[PDB]
Amino acid sequence: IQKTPQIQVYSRHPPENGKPNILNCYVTQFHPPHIEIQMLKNGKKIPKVEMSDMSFSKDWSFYILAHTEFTPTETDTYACRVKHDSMAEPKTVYWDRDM
Amino acid sequence: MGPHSLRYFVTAVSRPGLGEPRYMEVGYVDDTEFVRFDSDAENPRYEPRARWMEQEGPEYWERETQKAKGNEQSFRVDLRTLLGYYNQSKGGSHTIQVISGCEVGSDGRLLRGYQQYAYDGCDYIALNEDLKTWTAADMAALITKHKWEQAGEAERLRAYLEGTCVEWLRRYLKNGNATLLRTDSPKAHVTHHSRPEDKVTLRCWALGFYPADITLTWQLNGEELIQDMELVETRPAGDGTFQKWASVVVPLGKEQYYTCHVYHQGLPEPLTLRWEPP
Amino acid sequence: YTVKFPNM
Repeated sequence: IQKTPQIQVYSRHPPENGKPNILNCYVTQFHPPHIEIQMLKNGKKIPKVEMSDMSFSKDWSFYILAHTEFTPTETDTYACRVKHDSMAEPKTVYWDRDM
Repeated sequence: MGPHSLRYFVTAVSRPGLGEPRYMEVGYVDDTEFVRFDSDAENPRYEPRARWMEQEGPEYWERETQKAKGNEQSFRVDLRTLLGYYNQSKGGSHTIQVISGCEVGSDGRLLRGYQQYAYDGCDYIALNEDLKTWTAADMAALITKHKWEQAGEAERLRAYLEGTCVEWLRRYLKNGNATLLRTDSPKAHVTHHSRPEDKVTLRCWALGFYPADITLTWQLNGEELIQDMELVETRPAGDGTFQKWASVVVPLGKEQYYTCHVYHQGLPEPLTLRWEPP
Repeated sequence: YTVKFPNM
Protein backbone atom coordinates (compact mmCIF):
# COMPACT_ATOMS: atom_id res chain seq x y z
CA ILE A 1 0.00 0.00 0.00
CA GLN A 2 1.54 3.23 -1.24
CA LYS A 3 1.39 6.87 -0.17
CA THR A 4 1.63 9.81 -2.57
CA PRO A 5 4.34 12.36 -1.80
CA GLN A 6 3.34 15.97 -1.07
CA ILE A 7 5.67 18.67 -2.28
CA GLN A 8 6.61 22.20 -1.38
CA VAL A 9 9.03 24.35 -3.39
CA TYR A 10 10.29 27.47 -1.67
CA SER A 11 13.33 29.63 -1.01
CA ARG A 12 15.21 29.67 2.30
CA HIS A 13 15.13 33.48 2.47
CA PRO A 14 12.60 35.79 0.90
CA PRO A 15 13.40 35.82 -2.82
CA GLU A 16 15.18 38.94 -4.03
CA ASN A 17 16.24 39.32 -7.68
CA GLY A 18 20.03 39.12 -7.98
CA LYS A 19 20.76 37.85 -4.46
CA PRO A 20 22.13 34.35 -3.76
CA ASN A 21 19.54 32.12 -2.07
CA ILE A 22 18.72 28.44 -1.51
CA LEU A 23 15.77 26.81 -3.27
CA ASN A 24 14.20 23.91 -1.32
CA CYS A 25 12.01 21.03 -2.35
CA TYR A 26 10.44 19.38 0.66
CA VAL A 27 8.87 16.01 0.01
CA THR A 28 6.68 14.36 2.59
CA GLN A 29 4.01 11.70 3.05
CA PHE A 30 5.46 9.03 0.74
CA HIS A 31 5.95 5.26 0.90
CA PRO A 32 7.84 3.20 -0.25
CA PRO A 33 11.05 5.12 0.69
CA HIS A 34 12.70 5.02 -2.77
CA ILE A 35 12.04 8.28 -4.58
CA GLU A 36 13.73 10.25 -7.35
CA ILE A 37 13.96 13.99 -6.94
CA GLN A 38 15.11 16.60 -9.43
CA MET A 39 15.18 20.36 -9.59
CA LEU A 40 14.85 22.12 -12.93
CA LYS A 41 15.81 25.59 -14.07
CA ASN A 42 14.00 26.76 -17.21
CA GLY A 43 13.07 23.17 -18.11
CA LYS A 44 16.58 21.78 -17.57
CA LYS A 45 17.78 19.47 -14.81
CA ILE A 46 19.91 21.25 -12.21
CA PRO A 47 22.87 18.97 -11.49
CA LYS A 48 24.19 20.20 -8.11
CA VAL A 49 21.28 19.20 -5.86
CA GLU A 50 22.01 18.29 -2.25
CA MET A 51 19.73 15.84 -0.48
CA SER A 52 19.12 15.58 3.27
CA ASP A 53 19.19 12.15 4.87
CA MET A 54 15.86 10.40 4.72
CA SER A 55 13.62 10.19 7.80
CA PHE A 56 10.20 8.80 8.61
CA SER A 57 7.43 10.10 10.90
CA LYS A 58 4.99 8.49 13.34
CA ASP A 59 2.51 7.53 10.58
CA TRP A 60 5.51 5.67 9.02
CA SER A 61 5.68 7.96 5.96
CA PHE A 62 9.08 9.16 4.75
CA TYR A 63 10.34 12.69 4.18
CA ILE A 64 13.39 14.35 2.64
CA LEU A 65 14.66 17.85 1.84
CA ALA A 66 16.22 18.48 -1.59
CA HIS A 67 18.04 21.79 -2.11
CA THR A 68 20.18 23.78 -4.52
CA GLU A 69 21.84 27.18 -4.38
CA PHE A 70 20.43 29.78 -6.75
CA THR A 71 20.07 33.45 -7.60
CA PRO A 72 16.45 34.30 -8.45
CA THR A 73 15.79 36.56 -11.44
CA GLU A 74 12.59 38.16 -12.65
CA THR A 75 12.10 35.65 -15.48
CA ASP A 76 13.83 32.37 -14.50
CA THR A 77 11.37 29.56 -13.80
CA TYR A 78 12.00 26.95 -11.11
CA ALA A 79 10.52 23.51 -10.48
CA CYS A 80 10.92 20.23 -8.67
CA ARG A 81 10.13 16.88 -10.27
CA VAL A 82 9.30 13.90 -8.15
CA LYS A 83 9.10 10.32 -9.40
CA HIS A 84 7.42 7.85 -7.11
CA ASP A 85 5.92 4.37 -7.43
CA SER A 86 2.58 5.75 -6.20
CA MET A 87 2.16 8.05 -9.20
CA ALA A 88 1.84 6.85 -12.81
CA GLU A 89 4.12 9.67 -13.95
CA PRO A 90 6.38 12.26 -12.27
CA LYS A 91 4.91 15.28 -10.55
CA THR A 92 6.30 18.73 -11.24
CA VAL A 93 5.63 21.49 -8.74
CA TYR A 94 6.72 24.94 -9.86
CA TRP A 95 8.24 27.65 -7.64
CA ASP A 96 5.86 30.49 -6.84
CA ARG A 97 7.88 33.25 -5.19
CA ASP A 98 4.77 34.51 -3.37
CA MET A 99 4.54 31.20 -1.53
CA MET B 1 10.93 21.17 32.03
CA GLY B 2 8.10 19.12 30.58
CA PRO B 3 8.44 15.45 29.59
CA HIS B 4 11.32 13.96 27.56
CA SER B 5 11.90 11.11 25.11
CA LEU B 6 14.53 8.80 23.65
CA ARG B 7 13.28 7.30 20.37
CA TYR B 8 14.86 5.14 17.67
CA PHE B 9 13.45 5.15 14.15
CA VAL B 10 14.64 2.13 12.19
CA THR B 11 14.21 1.13 8.56
CA ALA B 12 15.19 -1.88 6.54
CA VAL B 13 14.44 -1.90 2.80
CA SER B 14 14.97 -4.95 0.63
CA ARG B 15 16.37 -4.32 -2.84
CA PRO B 16 16.67 -7.78 -4.42
CA GLY B 17 19.08 -7.94 -7.33
CA LEU B 18 20.57 -4.62 -6.27
CA GLY B 19 22.52 -5.76 -3.24
CA GLU B 20 21.96 -5.99 0.50
CA PRO B 21 19.00 -4.27 2.18
CA ARG B 22 19.49 -0.64 3.16
CA TYR B 23 19.43 -0.29 6.91
CA MET B 24 18.99 2.90 8.89
CA GLU B 25 18.68 3.83 12.55
CA VAL B 26 18.05 7.32 13.77
CA GLY B 27 18.14 8.27 17.42
CA TYR B 28 16.01 11.13 18.71
CA VAL B 29 16.06 12.92 22.03
CA ASP B 30 13.02 15.19 22.40
CA ASP B 31 12.28 14.75 18.69
CA THR B 32 15.75 15.99 17.74
CA GLU B 33 18.15 13.70 15.85
CA PHE B 34 21.29 12.87 17.89
CA VAL B 35 22.64 9.55 16.55
CA ARG B 36 22.45 7.86 13.13
CA PHE B 37 23.59 4.55 11.68
CA ASP B 38 23.58 4.14 7.89
CA SER B 39 24.36 0.70 6.42
CA ASP B 40 25.37 2.26 3.09
CA ALA B 41 29.10 2.40 3.86
CA GLU B 42 32.24 0.28 3.67
CA ASN B 43 32.77 0.59 7.41
CA PRO B 44 29.32 1.70 8.67
CA ARG B 45 29.48 3.01 12.21
CA TYR B 46 27.15 4.68 14.66
CA GLU B 47 27.91 8.43 14.51
CA PRO B 48 26.99 11.64 16.39
CA ARG B 49 24.35 13.97 14.93
CA ALA B 50 24.50 16.59 17.68
CA ARG B 51 27.64 18.32 18.98
CA TRP B 52 26.99 17.33 22.59
CA MET B 53 27.26 13.62 21.73
CA GLU B 54 30.92 13.88 20.72
CA GLN B 55 31.25 13.79 24.53
CA GLU B 56 30.90 9.98 24.36
CA GLY B 57 34.01 7.81 24.36
CA PRO B 58 35.01 5.34 21.62
CA GLU B 59 33.69 2.56 23.84
CA TYR B 60 30.12 3.84 23.56
CA TRP B 61 30.35 4.12 19.75
CA GLU B 62 31.75 0.61 19.28
CA ARG B 63 28.99 -0.78 21.51
CA GLU B 64 26.12 1.08 19.81
CA THR B 65 27.69 0.35 16.43
CA GLN B 66 27.85 -3.36 17.24
CA LYS B 67 24.21 -3.42 18.35
CA ALA B 68 23.20 -1.71 15.09
CA LYS B 69 25.05 -4.13 12.80
CA GLY B 70 23.36 -7.03 14.61
CA ASN B 71 19.99 -5.32 14.34
CA GLU B 72 20.59 -4.90 10.60
CA GLN B 73 21.18 -8.60 9.99
CA SER B 74 18.30 -9.49 12.27
CA PHE B 75 16.09 -7.29 10.03
CA ARG B 76 17.65 -8.83 6.93
CA VAL B 77 16.38 -12.19 8.20
CA ASP B 78 13.01 -10.59 9.13
CA LEU B 79 12.64 -9.43 5.52
CA ARG B 80 12.86 -13.04 4.30
CA THR B 81 10.70 -14.31 7.13
CA LEU B 82 7.84 -11.94 6.24
CA LEU B 83 8.13 -12.90 2.55
CA GLY B 84 6.96 -16.26 3.91
CA TYR B 85 4.17 -15.06 6.21
CA TYR B 86 2.64 -13.12 3.30
CA ASN B 87 3.57 -15.41 0.40
CA GLN B 88 5.30 -12.68 -1.61
CA SER B 89 7.70 -12.90 -4.54
CA LYS B 90 11.38 -12.82 -3.59
CA GLY B 91 11.81 -10.14 -6.23
CA GLY B 92 10.10 -7.03 -4.95
CA SER B 93 11.21 -4.31 -2.54
CA HIS B 94 9.76 -4.47 0.96
CA THR B 95 10.13 -2.24 4.03
CA ILE B 96 10.23 -2.96 7.75
CA GLN B 97 10.08 -0.05 10.17
CA VAL B 98 10.36 0.14 13.93
CA ILE B 99 9.78 2.87 16.47
CA SER B 100 11.30 2.01 19.85
CA GLY B 101 11.53 4.29 22.87
CA CYS B 102 10.68 5.80 26.23
CA GLU B 103 8.98 9.04 27.30
CA VAL B 104 9.56 10.25 30.85
CA GLY B 105 7.98 13.01 32.90
CA SER B 106 9.57 15.97 34.62
CA ASP B 107 10.03 13.68 37.64
CA GLY B 108 12.13 11.33 35.52
CA ARG B 109 9.81 8.39 35.76
CA LEU B 110 8.33 6.27 32.96
CA LEU B 111 5.51 8.01 31.11
CA ARG B 112 5.22 5.33 28.46
CA GLY B 113 7.77 2.89 27.06
CA TYR B 114 6.97 1.28 23.71
CA GLN B 115 7.81 -0.54 20.49
CA GLN B 116 5.80 -0.81 17.28
CA TYR B 117 6.65 -2.43 13.93
CA ALA B 118 5.44 -1.76 10.40
CA TYR B 119 5.56 -3.79 7.23
CA ASP B 120 5.34 -1.98 3.90
CA GLY B 121 4.02 1.13 5.60
CA CYS B 122 1.32 -0.67 7.63
CA ASP B 123 1.15 -1.43 11.36
CA TYR B 124 2.38 -4.95 12.02
CA ILE B 125 2.73 -5.35 15.76
CA ALA B 126 3.17 -3.23 18.89
CA LEU B 127 3.96 -3.54 22.60
CA ASN B 128 0.95 -2.23 24.53
CA GLU B 129 0.88 0.59 27.08
CA ASP B 130 1.25 -2.04 29.77
CA LEU B 131 4.60 -3.31 28.41
CA LYS B 132 3.14 -6.80 28.89
CA THR B 133 1.16 -7.84 25.82
CA TRP B 134 1.15 -7.38 22.02
CA THR B 135 -1.34 -6.00 19.48
CA ALA B 136 -0.91 -7.88 16.19
CA ALA B 137 -2.40 -5.85 13.34
CA ASP B 138 -3.06 -8.83 11.06
CA MET B 139 -2.88 -12.60 10.65
CA ALA B 140 0.83 -12.60 9.85
CA ALA B 141 1.59 -10.50 12.92
CA LEU B 142 -0.20 -13.17 15.03
CA ILE B 143 2.67 -15.52 14.28
CA THR B 144 5.34 -13.09 15.47
CA LYS B 145 3.20 -12.79 18.60
CA HIS B 146 3.63 -16.43 19.67
CA LYS B 147 7.28 -16.50 18.64
CA TRP B 148 7.76 -13.57 21.04
CA GLU B 149 5.83 -15.31 23.84
CA GLN B 150 7.31 -18.84 23.57
CA ALA B 151 10.69 -17.09 23.38
CA GLY B 152 9.86 -14.55 26.07
CA GLU B 153 10.89 -11.10 24.84
CA ALA B 154 8.17 -8.75 26.16
CA GLU B 155 9.85 -8.70 29.58
CA ARG B 156 13.36 -8.41 28.22
CA LEU B 157 12.08 -5.33 26.40
CA ARG B 158 10.37 -4.00 29.52
CA ALA B 159 13.70 -4.02 31.38
CA TYR B 160 15.26 -1.98 28.59
CA LEU B 161 12.39 0.48 28.43
CA GLU B 162 12.11 1.06 32.20
CA GLY B 163 15.85 0.80 32.91
CA THR B 164 18.67 1.40 30.46
CA CYS B 165 16.42 3.45 28.21
CA VAL B 166 15.46 5.79 31.06
CA GLU B 167 19.00 5.97 32.51
CA TRP B 168 20.48 6.92 29.16
CA LEU B 169 17.71 9.44 28.40
CA ARG B 170 18.73 11.23 31.62
CA ARG B 171 22.39 10.96 30.61
CA TYR B 172 21.71 12.45 27.17
CA LEU B 173 19.46 15.22 28.55
CA LYS B 174 22.15 16.19 31.04
CA ASN B 175 24.71 16.68 28.20
CA GLY B 176 22.43 18.18 25.52
CA ASN B 177 20.01 20.18 27.70
CA ALA B 178 21.55 23.57 26.95
CA THR B 179 21.40 22.83 23.24
CA LEU B 180 18.04 21.04 23.38
CA LEU B 181 16.37 23.99 25.16
CA ARG B 182 17.35 26.21 22.24
CA THR B 183 14.56 28.57 21.09
CA ASP B 184 14.20 30.87 18.10
CA SER B 185 11.35 33.37 17.88
CA PRO B 186 9.60 33.84 14.53
CA LYS B 187 10.00 37.06 12.61
CA ALA B 188 6.67 37.78 11.01
CA HIS B 189 5.52 40.11 8.23
CA VAL B 190 2.58 40.40 5.88
CA THR B 191 2.61 40.33 2.07
CA HIS B 192 0.02 41.53 -0.44
CA HIS B 193 -0.94 39.89 -3.75
CA SER B 194 -3.47 40.49 -6.53
CA ARG B 195 -6.47 38.29 -7.35
CA PRO B 196 -9.16 38.28 -10.03
CA GLU B 197 -11.22 41.46 -9.95
CA ASP B 198 -11.79 43.27 -6.68
CA LYS B 199 -10.14 40.84 -4.26
CA VAL B 200 -6.60 40.64 -2.91
CA THR B 201 -4.61 38.01 -1.03
CA LEU B 202 -3.00 38.72 2.35
CA ARG B 203 -0.29 36.30 3.35
CA CYS B 204 1.15 36.17 6.80
CA TRP B 205 4.67 34.85 6.97
CA ALA B 206 6.41 33.33 9.97
CA LEU B 207 10.17 32.78 9.35
CA GLY B 208 13.27 31.45 11.09
CA PHE B 209 11.62 29.85 14.11
CA TYR B 210 12.28 26.83 16.39
CA PRO B 211 10.86 24.61 17.49
CA ALA B 212 8.59 23.98 14.54
CA ASP B 213 5.35 24.03 16.53
CA ILE B 214 3.53 27.26 15.80
CA THR B 215 0.14 28.75 15.03
CA LEU B 216 -0.85 31.42 12.52
CA THR B 217 -4.36 32.88 12.63
CA TRP B 218 -6.23 35.55 10.74
CA GLN B 219 -8.78 37.80 12.42
CA LEU B 220 -11.57 39.96 11.02
CA ASN B 221 -12.15 42.28 14.03
CA GLY B 222 -11.81 39.77 16.85
CA GLU B 223 -13.21 36.70 15.17
CA GLU B 224 -10.95 33.96 13.84
CA LEU B 225 -11.36 33.32 10.13
CA ILE B 226 -11.93 29.59 10.46
CA GLN B 227 -13.19 28.71 7.00
CA ASP B 228 -11.16 29.08 3.77
CA MET B 229 -7.98 30.46 5.22
CA GLU B 230 -5.10 28.92 3.21
CA LEU B 231 -2.03 27.51 4.98
CA VAL B 232 1.05 25.50 4.15
CA GLU B 233 2.53 22.75 6.32
CA THR B 234 5.38 23.98 8.50
CA ARG B 235 8.56 23.48 6.53
CA PRO B 236 12.33 23.37 6.98
CA ALA B 237 14.29 26.44 5.98
CA GLY B 238 17.17 23.97 5.71
CA ASP B 239 19.20 25.86 8.31
CA GLY B 240 17.56 24.51 11.49
CA THR B 241 14.67 26.98 11.46
CA PHE B 242 11.14 26.62 10.08
CA GLN B 243 8.78 28.70 7.96
CA LYS B 244 5.00 28.82 7.81
CA TRP B 245 2.35 31.01 6.28
CA ALA B 246 -1.37 31.56 6.31
CA SER B 247 -3.36 33.63 3.89
CA VAL B 248 -6.86 34.89 3.28
CA VAL B 249 -8.71 36.48 0.40
CA VAL B 250 -10.15 39.84 1.37
CA PRO B 251 -12.05 42.68 -0.31
CA LEU B 252 -9.90 45.31 -2.02
CA GLY B 253 -9.51 48.30 0.24
CA LYS B 254 -10.47 46.28 3.33
CA GLU B 255 -6.94 45.09 4.19
CA GLN B 256 -6.79 47.24 7.31
CA TYR B 257 -9.69 45.19 8.77
CA TYR B 258 -7.59 42.04 9.14
CA THR B 259 -5.06 40.95 11.74
CA CYS B 260 -2.59 38.11 11.62
CA HIS B 261 -1.85 36.45 14.94
CA VAL B 262 1.37 34.50 15.41
CA TYR B 263 1.50 32.21 18.47
CA HIS B 264 4.90 30.69 19.24
CA GLN B 265 6.45 29.18 22.36
CA GLY B 266 9.44 31.51 22.18
CA LEU B 267 7.74 34.88 22.01
CA PRO B 268 7.25 37.13 25.04
CA GLU B 269 3.67 37.38 23.73
CA PRO B 270 1.78 36.50 20.51
CA LEU B 271 2.71 38.63 17.52
CA THR B 272 -0.04 40.83 16.16
CA LEU B 273 0.35 42.38 12.72
CA ARG B 274 -1.31 43.79 9.64
CA TRP B 275 -0.62 44.62 6.00
CA GLU B 276 1.74 47.62 5.73
CA PRO B 277 1.61 49.37 2.34
CA PRO B 278 4.96 51.20 2.03
CA TYR C 1 21.29 3.71 24.17
CA THR C 2 19.81 1.23 21.68
CA VAL C 3 18.21 -2.20 22.24
CA LYS C 4 18.50 -5.42 20.25
CA PHE C 5 15.43 -6.33 18.18
CA PRO C 6 14.04 -9.88 18.31
CA ASN C 7 14.05 -11.83 15.06
CA MET C 8 10.55 -11.53 13.59
